[PDB]
Amino acid sequence: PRKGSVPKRDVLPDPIHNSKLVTKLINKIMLDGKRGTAQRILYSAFDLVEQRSGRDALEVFEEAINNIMPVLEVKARRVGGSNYQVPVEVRPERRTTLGLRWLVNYARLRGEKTMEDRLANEILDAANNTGGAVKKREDTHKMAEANKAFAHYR
Amino acid sequence: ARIAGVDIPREKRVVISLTYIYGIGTSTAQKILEEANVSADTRVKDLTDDELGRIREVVDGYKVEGDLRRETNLNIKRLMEISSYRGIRHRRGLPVRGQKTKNNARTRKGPVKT
Amino acid sequence: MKQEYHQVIFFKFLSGSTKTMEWEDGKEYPVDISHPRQKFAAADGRVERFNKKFGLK
Amino acid sequence: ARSIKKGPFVDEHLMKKVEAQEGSEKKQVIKTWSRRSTIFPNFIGHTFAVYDGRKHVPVYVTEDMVGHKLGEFAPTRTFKGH
RNA sequence: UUGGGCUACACACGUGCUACAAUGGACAAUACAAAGGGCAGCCGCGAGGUGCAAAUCCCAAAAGUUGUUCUCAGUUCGGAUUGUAGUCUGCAACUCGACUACAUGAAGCUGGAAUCGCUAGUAAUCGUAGAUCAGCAUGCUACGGUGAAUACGU
Ligand SMILES: [Mg+2]
Ligand SMILES: [Mg+2]
Repeated sequence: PRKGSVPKRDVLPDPIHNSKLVTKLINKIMLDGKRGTAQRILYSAFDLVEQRSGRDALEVFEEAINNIMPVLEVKARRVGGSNYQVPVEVRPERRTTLGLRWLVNYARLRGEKTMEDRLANEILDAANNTGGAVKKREDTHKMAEANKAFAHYR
Repeated sequence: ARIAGVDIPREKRVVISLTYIYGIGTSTAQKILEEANVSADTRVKDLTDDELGRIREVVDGYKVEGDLRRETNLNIKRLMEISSYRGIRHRRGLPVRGQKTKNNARTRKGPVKT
Repeated sequence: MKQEYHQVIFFKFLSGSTKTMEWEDGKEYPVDISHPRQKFAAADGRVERFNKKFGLK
Repeated sequence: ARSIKKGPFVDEHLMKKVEAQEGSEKKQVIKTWSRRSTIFPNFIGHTFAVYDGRKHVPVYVTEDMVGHKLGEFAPTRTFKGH
């Protein structure tokens, strides 16, 4: 807003993995306020991850998120008759937002029948540096380094 | 397999597969499988010959398929022949149950003709 | 004829076909619709339907 | 539909017109405004000039019309176009 | 005053409701609200039929949770349309009411250009009540349940 920045809301750590990042993930999964469904999907997906990989689900999930979170983004700008996509650095809080948003958005587009299956495979894929959410991050860096000459705009 | 002259789907449970017969819905299929003592969860490819015979005998007591199509067509023909209000709507291709035709009569009328 | 199709048994009666049970002949062969009774009574008619519905004799 | 316990509705004035001709052969047209009267079995063979809002249109009753309203055979709207 | 029309129907536009399904459908069991209204007013598969003038009695939660089943199919999604048989109100449901049961089972598999709302108990979603009112609410007004994401900056 014009006045200035607004304080953000904290969340509680999840009861199983004691993780605030996991709680924020459940909120991204959740539709129409149906939290129980979102929690059920997330915890079922983490069981699938833990046994399809052999590791802790949370440990795989932090690896997967680190491969989705971008370091540079592009911002639209109007510069006297030529729109310029200025590359900027993503702030740490926005990195987590995009990591969780891209993970859920590209898990929703997959072909597995259930969302717990889709989310678990996205996490396993992103932890191997593949999948739709990792590609979306790659295309964001590919759009940014193609404009790193325009870093002098603001 | 073939029950009332129709080859109902082989891979589904009987309650569902029976609904592929013209004249049998969900509730009729349930009562047919209660009358003829066949479990609803049986796949029709797993129906025994005796179980299939009992189904065909109960189904024989219902008006289905071409007998039901003839009866329905005779009813519409009677309405048109006596030139009732409904019979006129049937011939004109318009809704017959008092629905408004200024908008939203596409099912009876078809695609829009701009 | 040039050089399958056997005598299958389809009530029961002998027949020839390719879509392949002891008989009085003593041999065995590969073995719904009996086609319609009155099945269903015909339409009552509007007068009779009216009288029966309202009990008007 | 009308409740069966209430029977089939017919206006009393129209029914007396039908019964007044009962036991005759030279039936005469019955002019009526009662579009809401059920056609009874004793209406068969009779003609009813039924008001459609501006004129009485003839409705000759056959057996297949029994149980319908008289108004169902006197259309009230005119449409032949767009 | 009786009857008809305001409900027409090749189309065009606005506002909504229901869907296109697996974060779902069907079946079974089991929890948790708020705000209001009320005098001749608050056996049948079914719609329905035969104590209280109010913190007292009635109208009267769903989403949710736990299980079973369906297995990606225009289908066990969808319930438009139509046939038949009924219930109730009303003198009277043809034009032209609401609801129920059986059958039928349309378009529709996330929507071009473009365009709308919303900054927190909000949006989204789920039910509830009232006025009008014999009968008729996907509209209006009101009530709670679950309940987000984001705001770097001009
Ligand atoms: Mg109007
Ligand atoms: Mg359904």
